This record gives sequence, structure tokens and C-alpha cells, in this order.
Amino acid sequence: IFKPEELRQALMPTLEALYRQDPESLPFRQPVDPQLLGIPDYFDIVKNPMDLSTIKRKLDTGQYQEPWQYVDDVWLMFNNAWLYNRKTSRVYKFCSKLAEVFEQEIDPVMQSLG
Ligand SMILES: CO[C@H]1CC[C@@H](n2c([C@@H]3CCCC(=O)N3c3ccc4c(c3)OCCO4)nc3cc(-c4c(C)noc4C)ccc32)CC1
Repeated sequence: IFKPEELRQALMPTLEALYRQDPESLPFRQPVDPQLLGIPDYFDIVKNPMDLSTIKRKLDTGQYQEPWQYVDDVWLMFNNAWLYNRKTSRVYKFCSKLAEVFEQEIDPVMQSLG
């Protein structure tokens, strides 16, 4: 219902705001690799992986038809990390910071799109 360029122009700054977060975004900039990490149970627990680079690609390639699909992918990323990692880990606390940032950025944008 939305043109892919309008979605990208409006939404990409909110993704850029996540990428700008250092150290917090670094573990989220590429898909979780259970082979490199030695965690063969990762895809048992996380059935639908998501990360910043995959969200960026879906914006870049026109895979979102409406902006709540983008918001849902961002929250899928967050919920995957909170689900798999322990609350004392960097990834878990880093994820919480990304959620704080995203909440503030996505707010005016979703209003502007609808
Ligand atoms: C810049 O490419 C690298 C980024 C980080 C690396 N990676 C590591 C490493 C494994 C070595 C031992 C260590 O200590 N790692 C580490 C952990 C956190 C870091 C960090 C390094 O450096 C950047 C800031 O935070 N574990 C990770 C866990 C996840 C993850 C998420 C999200 N959901 O579920 C899981 C499980 C994702 C990436 C991970 C992988 C390539």
C-alpha cells in the first residue's frame, strides 16, 4: 500500500539510529552465526532470526509493504536476543539499550506515515 521508496526514506533514519549505537549495536550488525559462536541450540530457540543487516536489506530491496512489518522485524530482533541470552550478558543489556533508542525514534515516524 506504501511505495518502497517512501518507506525507505521515512524508516531508514530509525535504523541508522540503531547502527550509531556503540558498543550496543555491534553484535546486531550481522546475523547470529551459531557455527562461529559454537551454539548449536540457537536455531532451536530462535525460529525466526533477525538482525540489523537483514532489516536494512529488506528496506533496500522493497520487501516491506507497510511500516508495521518493519517495526515487527525490529522487535523480533529484540525479542530473539532477550529470549536466548541471559540477563547478565552484554547482548541482553545492549539489546535493552537499542530498544530504548528505537522507541524514541520510531515514535514520530509512525505518526507521520499514518
Ligand atoms: C563485530 O562482529 C562480531 C560481533 C560480536 C560477535 N559475537 C560474539 C563474540 C563471540 C566471541 C566471544 C565474545 O566475547 N563476543 C562478543 C560479544 C559481545 C560483544 C562483542 C563480542 O564485541 C562487540 C560488542 O559486544 N558473541 C555474540 C552473540 C550474539 C547473539 C545475539 C545478538 N543474540 O544471540 C546471540 C548469541 C551475536 C554476536 C556475537 C560476532 C562477530
